[PDB]
Amino acid sequence: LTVQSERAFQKQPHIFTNPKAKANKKTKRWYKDVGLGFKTPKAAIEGSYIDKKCPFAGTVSIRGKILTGTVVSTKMHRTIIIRRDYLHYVPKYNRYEKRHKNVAAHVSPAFRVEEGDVVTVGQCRPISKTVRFNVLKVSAG
Amino acid sequence: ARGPKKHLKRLAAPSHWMLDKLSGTYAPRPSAGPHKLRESLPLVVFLRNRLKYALNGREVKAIMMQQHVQVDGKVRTDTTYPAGFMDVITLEATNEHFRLVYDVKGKFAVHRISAEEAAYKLGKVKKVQLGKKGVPYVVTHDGRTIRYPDPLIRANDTVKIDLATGKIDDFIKFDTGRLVMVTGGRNLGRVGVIVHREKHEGGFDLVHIKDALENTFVTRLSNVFVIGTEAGKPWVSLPKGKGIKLSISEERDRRRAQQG
Amino acid sequence: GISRDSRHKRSATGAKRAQFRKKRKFELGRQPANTKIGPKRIHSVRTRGGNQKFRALRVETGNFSWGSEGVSRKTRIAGVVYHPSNNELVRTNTLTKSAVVQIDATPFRQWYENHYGATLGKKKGGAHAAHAAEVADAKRSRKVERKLAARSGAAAIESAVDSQFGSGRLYAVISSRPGQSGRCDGYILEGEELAFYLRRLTA
RNA sequence: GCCGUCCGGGGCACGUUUAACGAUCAACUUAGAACUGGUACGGACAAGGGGAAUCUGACUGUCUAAUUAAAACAUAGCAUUG
RNA sequence: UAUCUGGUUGAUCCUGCCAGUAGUCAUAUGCUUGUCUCAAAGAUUAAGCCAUGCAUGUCUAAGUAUAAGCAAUUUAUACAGUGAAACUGCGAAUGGCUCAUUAAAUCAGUUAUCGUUUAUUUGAUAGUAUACUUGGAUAACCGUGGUAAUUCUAGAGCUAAUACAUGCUUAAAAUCCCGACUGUUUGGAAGGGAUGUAUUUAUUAGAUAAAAAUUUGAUGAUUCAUAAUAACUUUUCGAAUCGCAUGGCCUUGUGCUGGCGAUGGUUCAUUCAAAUUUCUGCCCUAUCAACUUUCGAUGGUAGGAUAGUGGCCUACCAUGGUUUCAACGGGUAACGGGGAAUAAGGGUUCGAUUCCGGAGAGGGAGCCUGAGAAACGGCUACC
RNA sequence: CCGGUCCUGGACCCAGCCGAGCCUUUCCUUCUGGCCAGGACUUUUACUUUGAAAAAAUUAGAGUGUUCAAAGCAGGCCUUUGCUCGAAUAUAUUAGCAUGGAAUAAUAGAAUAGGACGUUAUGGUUCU
RNA sequence: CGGCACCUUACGAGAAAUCAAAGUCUUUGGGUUCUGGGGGGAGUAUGGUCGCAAGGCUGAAACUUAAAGGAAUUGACGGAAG
RNA sequence: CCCGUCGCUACUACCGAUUGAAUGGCUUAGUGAGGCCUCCGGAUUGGUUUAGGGAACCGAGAAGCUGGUCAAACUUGGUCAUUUAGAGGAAGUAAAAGUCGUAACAAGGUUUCCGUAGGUGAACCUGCGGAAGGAUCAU
Ligand SMILES: [Mg+2]
Ligand SMILES: [Mg+2]
Ligand SMILES: [Mg+2]
Ligand SMILES: [Mg+2]
Ligand SMILES: [Mg+2]
Ligand SMILES: [Mg+2]
Ligand SMILES: [Mg+2]
Ligand SMILES: [Mg+2]
Ligand SMILES: [Mg+2]
Ligand SMILES: [Mg+2]
Ligand SMILES: [Mg+2]
Ligand SMILES: [Mg+2]
Ligand SMILES: [Mg+2]
Ligand SMILES: [Mg+2]
Ligand SMILES: [Mg+2]
Ligand SMILES: [Mg+2]
Ligand SMILES: [Mg+2]
Ligand SMILES: [Mg+2]
Ligand SMILES: [Mg+2]
Ligand SMILES: [Mg+2]
Ligand SMILES: [Mg+2]
Ligand SMILES: [Mg+2]
Ligand SMILES: [Mg+2]
Ligand SMILES: [Mg+2]
Ligand SMILES: [Mg+2]
Ligand SMILES: [Mg+2]
Ligand SMILES: [Mg+2]
Ligand SMILES: [Mg+2]
Ligand SMILES: [Mg+2]
Ligand SMILES: [Mg+2]
Ligand SMILES: [Mg+2]
Ligand SMILES: [Mg+2]
Ligand SMILES: [Mg+2]
Ligand SMILES: [Mg+2]
Ligand SMILES: [Mg+2]
Ligand SMILES: [Mg+2]
Ligand SMILES: [Mg+2]
Ligand SMILES: [Mg+2]
Ligand SMILES: [Mg+2]
Ligand SMILES: [Mg+2]
Ligand SMILES: [Mg+2]
Ligand SMILES: [Mg+2]
Ligand SMILES: [Mg+2]
Ligand SMILES: [Mg+2]
Ligand SMILES: [Mg+2]
Ligand SMILES: [Mg+2]
Ligand SMILES: [Mg+2]
Ligand SMILES: [Mg+2]
Ligand SMILES: [Mg+2]
Ligand SMILES: [Mg+2]
Ligand SMILES: [Mg+2]
Ligand SMILES: [Mg+2]
Repeated sequence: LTVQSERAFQKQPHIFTNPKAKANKKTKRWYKDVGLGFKTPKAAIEGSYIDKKCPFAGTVSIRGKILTGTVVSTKMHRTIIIRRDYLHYVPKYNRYEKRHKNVAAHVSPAFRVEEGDVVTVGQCRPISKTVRFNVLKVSAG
Repeated sequence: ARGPKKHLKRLAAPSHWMLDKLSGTYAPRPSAGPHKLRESLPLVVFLRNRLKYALNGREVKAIMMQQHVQVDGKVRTDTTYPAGFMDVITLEATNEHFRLVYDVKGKFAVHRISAEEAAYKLGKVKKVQLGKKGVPYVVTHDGRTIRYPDPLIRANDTVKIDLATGKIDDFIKFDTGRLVMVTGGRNLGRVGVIVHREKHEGGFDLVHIKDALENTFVTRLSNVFVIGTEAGKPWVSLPKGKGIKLSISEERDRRRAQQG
Repeated sequence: GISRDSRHKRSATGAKRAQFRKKRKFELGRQPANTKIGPKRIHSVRTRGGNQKFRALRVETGNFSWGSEGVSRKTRIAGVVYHPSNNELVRTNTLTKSAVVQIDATPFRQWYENHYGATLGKKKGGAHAAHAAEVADAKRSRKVERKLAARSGAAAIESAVDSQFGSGRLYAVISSRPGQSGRCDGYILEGEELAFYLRRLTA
């Protein structure tokens, strides 16, 4: 796995590393905390991956709804699908029925998720045809 | 659909205008202005339905075209001008000054004020930020922009507008113990003091308010308007009832005693 | 015409969607500028809200920044050498954003010699040797030489950028969107970004 | 003594599986694009007409050299007899 | 009113349906019809076809008046009252109608824009490094007409602007860059350039855990607001406008100054909006079990396009995405909702239709103008 | 019960019904300013309480002699160079939001200990 | 303790025949699968699917009809017994 | 009491040669109006405006042209869906109780019924294996 695997150079926008600088030849890295009490993983602060859609190292912002679900698919590149289970109330029978919804979420390289984990996703701007949520926290399952 | 709406059906008008169903098909659509459509009172409704100075919409336009009506110290000739909370309406021909403050029943009271009090108004600070050339400014609830504010002023504070020069006389910081009127929701018009502000990052902050009768209610921070520095010390005259909500049984008892 | 609506696509489940409404004007697209290199030709576009966009159909020059030196100059664009999106843009010399181009190096060389007093390219040819002595023998006051002497030590630039001045053409990447603003601006490649595209070009 | 390769030991250093790289050499296949022309182009050559049905023999095969190639004969399969 | 009654047998008790009974903002129809109040009404079948008329126009003291218009002589020989016609401005994107399409679509409640545009209203906001005020068009008009015919217009002669196109007038400094000369331990400098605001890049501020050997705003959060540096631009706009009053100072010159307003103008905010958008929720059908991915289906990188996000589109690259918790397909005599009828409770049925949202204007498609339309009482083409 | 009666109001007394707060080996986060305001941590739900929200019209419903009523949101005062009650209130209910409770029903934890506390435990490696 | 059953009673159930379950069901809720909604047309037509076929599984509608049916009572009848 | 062929009448649906017919939706392919963008073009019409006759060279700019893009519509073909014709064939129901018998109800005169397979004018008969809903709760 290498950062420069695309036909274009991968870098954080407007983050300039001056070559005519001191000996601290460390590529300047930008990151942010997303707020709402979510901790920035050190793999984002200290990492080298480039992800414009990452909540911590990218330009997306987390605002709106916060959801939790179970990972059911990691077969896409940097995108997962979580399954949300809920009970729907049927008033006539005074009972419930099990239902589920599949939500596609973006996962940054700062997280490692496998099928079966419970993740917390925050809403972001539409970053794909079906993706509006972005992984913020991972709980091993 | 293809552009802005220009009509307002009578049934779809705000309920606090207290318009009757059968007087016609339409209601006055408030113009664009300092106050939102749903939270305003067009001058046609105020001059005809409330004061009953004008008998119909033709007459209210005749009144305003003679330069009689002033809102916030400026002559307005727009019959659907959206007057709102804390606005001052002056009719110097009748030597009357009104302030639009909510009564406890949720409507805009016909609240007459003295000429000395009609010389200022209160505005809730919505945002503080820097304009061009790095000049800070304050946006109040009625869309006013005041430049060079006191650097201590922050959002949710209340400023006292001189209303003749448009400047800020002084302000009240939002904090526990401040006098408050509620300007939205089902507790609209109630007056009490802040007891506890409950924060919710990413959501809506809630304010706990205690009535003068030690009744406690909760409302969103966006519906909270600081009107005084402490209990019993409002910066404007309160309408009759002092923003104290009585139960329907209490109102029935009060009406029986008042009429004998 | 060209529409950006999502109604014509099939849903995430793969179902074909029925026709909901006729195409709306607030979801239109237009056709690409396909900016070329030639005498300047810019057409304005009346956009939503009465605003204006500029289609750069042809441009010759642009505003390019030397990030390390903190200097920007207007210089000619020679041609497109690499494009991460489509190789047909390199073949047809189509200027888009993030296109790697060769720009005339003279305005930056003139600033460099006037600012530091040294020369660039470091070629050993007769003209290069004569020009190297010409700059070093330029008539300056005592204060100017001291001002230049203070700037010395910082006058040593990266080898891969200095080497390019011999050809009189620097590698740069377009930063503006010529089809949106009519400008064809960019920055001079430096550091490991320059090293990345150097490998691409030589292959 | 010369200059190289044969064996072979001394350590400084160089390989630990980022050889995912360099050097040299090599066959015609496939896919895409631009341009171009009197819209031509499997440019000669080479090279299926197709469909809906009925009768009949299941099929491949065989015979009247020199007028009949067929539905005729044979056939696998089936059955009977000694 | 939480109700039942008649019908299978020679008679009986049941199952069970048929019939009876009552309501319907539920339609039709028959007979009948005196009064008062209130009031639906070409939805159903044909979003089938339409004769005719009307349904969208608009002027204030304050854009443009030599009507050869009317009126009066008046503070007026530049105009001055009133005022057709035209140019200019604005509106015509609202309203009204209908329910064909449409089954995660619309819609409802609930969110988001740190993902955008926004005429207008309301607040703020611009001293920026020929001027006693610039040009040349054109309408109405006049008079030559052409066509059978239209809200068709062509030659020719005029003439205006808040139309069109250009263009000056200004504070005080200060800062930065280049830098002849000069001092000569690195200072002083003449002279040149650059400063407002918009545009487009690149690079910097934009801090904030408490003692020892100078400032710095907001947010939950930003590369935010804002500022700075180097440049950039078929160079944005920083009033060549209009009405009423006519005041003050004398250095009495058409001297210098100045009062209330119209209209306009850049950016920010506000308001009226718009566009996308989170979560959950739709009737029947399996005699629909697999669907999507050529030629975008799911995702990544870059770009293009857009007001802006986004396979929205393109190039390259992965092989994904949905589904018995019913995907996909089909049907709907299906616009959704607020609601309506009936109802002990639980329910069943209806909702074209007074309000809200959507969609359409014979069927498609494409556009102009504009802040706003894929508009149809706008245009273009086909059927 | 007192009675305290112009139907009505107080400690004492009895029981009953709810809320508390401490102590019982004791859950109820934790620090700074000093219950409010400013930081650091947090098994996941379902359920239920309370609050906010669910447009107006409609429904239920308060007031009010439209001559009654269906309605309407009016109206009433000795007759007014004006005075003056009003235009309530409930219900919505799945989803989302805030909140209290911890029964009921799930869920996770310390078994090759890779477990918990040491607030100031002893060192070491780092980072700001 | 487990079975296959049986006898009596009816607390109880049922329209009754009868039933130790067919009880603990208007004093209506232990868990769960399948099936029925008057009689015919009809397990027919059509489509699908399985089968070599015979056929199996799934499975309507038009139309028609006031009963069809269950259990028991009295009688009549029996080429049934006493 | 009652069953089924056969015969007459009426109604309903079904099968059916006709590569039947008609209408509508979706779509392959071909052709393709028109707008928009782009490319040249340059009727005429102003002078950056220079020129001793005027030659320039600057701007605006119509028709038209090039290439794209959105794409109506038509032709052919396919498919889906909805109506509908048809010689003949085979049913069902209603009507009347017409012809033949008497299969069931009693031990219905051979107990009845189920599955299956043959046969037969028709009810039905027969074989094999079941059931009692039997005509035996029993030796
Ligand atoms: Mg129920
Ligand atoms: Mg809308
Ligand atoms: Mg108006
Ligand atoms: Mg927010
Ligand atoms: Mg459909
Ligand atoms: Mg704008
Ligand atoms: Mg043969
Ligand atoms: Mg062969
Ligand atoms: Mg022969
Ligand atoms: Mg022959
Ligand atoms: Mg033979
Ligand atoms: Mg019977
Ligand atoms: Mg009888
Ligand atoms: Mg009935
Ligand atoms: Mg009836
Ligand atoms: Mg009609
Ligand atoms: Mg109608
Ligand atoms: Mg006149
Ligand atoms: Mg206007
Ligand atoms: Mg409309
Ligand atoms: Mg479906
Ligand atoms: Mg303004
Ligand atoms: Mg002319
Ligand atoms: Mg203008
Ligand atoms: Mg992109
Ligand atoms: Mg992409
Ligand atoms: Mg592609
Ligand atoms: Mg409906
Ligand atoms: Mg319909
Ligand atoms: Mg409706
Ligand atoms: Mg209809
Ligand atoms: Mg409507
Ligand atoms: Mg029509
Ligand atoms: Mg049409
Ligand atoms: Mg149209
Ligand atoms: Mg019309
Ligand atoms: Mg219209
Ligand atoms: Mg304190
Ligand atoms: Mg309501
Ligand atoms: Mg709720
Ligand atoms: Mg009993
Ligand atoms: Mg027994
Ligand atoms: Mg038994
Ligand atoms: Mg039945
Ligand atoms: Mg019987
Ligand atoms: Mg044919
Ligand atoms: Mg085609
Ligand atoms: Mg169909
Ligand atoms: Mg017999
Ligand atoms: Mg016999
Ligand atoms: Mg027999
Ligand atoms: Mg036989």
